Amino acid sequence: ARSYGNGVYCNNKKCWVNRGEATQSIIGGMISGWASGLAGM
Repeated sequence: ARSYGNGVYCNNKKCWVNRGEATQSIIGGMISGWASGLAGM
């Protein structure tokens, strides 16, 4: 269990790694999800 920010100890069932890095990443992890959400019905 943690609470250093918005996650750290994963979301709940999933498990993300390096938010900022991934975010700032060209690939865009977070974004990919946003688009995945909208596109994902």
